Amino acid sequence: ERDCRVSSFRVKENFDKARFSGTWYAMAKKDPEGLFLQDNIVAEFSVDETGQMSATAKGRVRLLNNWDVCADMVGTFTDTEDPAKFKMKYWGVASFLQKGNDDHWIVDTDYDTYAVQYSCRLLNLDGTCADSYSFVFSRDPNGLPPEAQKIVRQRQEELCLARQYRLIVHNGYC
Ligand SMILES: CCCCCCCCCCCCCCCC(=O)O
Ligand SMILES: [Cl-]
Ligand SMILES: [Cl-]
Repeated sequence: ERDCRVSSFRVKENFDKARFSGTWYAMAKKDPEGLFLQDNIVAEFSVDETGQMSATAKGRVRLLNNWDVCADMVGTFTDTEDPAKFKMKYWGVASFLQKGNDDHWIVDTDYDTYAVQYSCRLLNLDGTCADSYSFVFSRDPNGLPPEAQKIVRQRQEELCLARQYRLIVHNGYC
């Protein structure tokens, strides 16, 4: 019944980059293929006088054969016609860390409590996403209040991802 075409997904109306700046703690993640960020994921968003949004991120990533490593990542956001949809160029402060360019959608936020992010890296031929990821962010590292949690669950369902998240632990690894 529900529409899982990426083109149907609502995003944050009149998204305000300035209000979004600051520290966001990842509480949950839906992983893409070949997942990168594992846990202890903390993002820091900024916007400059030109209105350009950028971010940094720390988090544990586990390179294969079980090598752990606290990644330090950088992202810069190119605006689109939709104020809540961006193109995010990202790289690590170390050369060997994953780089690339992903869609970055702010699906919903209230700026001071929760945020829901979404990226479709590759569409299916029917307009659904073949390879997606999504972060749920909290301003408080101890988690969302119940009212925000319930709003987020609804947004998760609207993205057709509600069954596919895992919790992100924070234990001072970094
Ligand atoms: C989407 C991260 C929130 C914004 C922080 C941008 C800092 C660069 C982010 C690198 C994350 C790109 C990899 C996400 C997919 C994954 O972790 O498996
Ligand atoms: Cl609930
Ligand atoms: Cl579920």
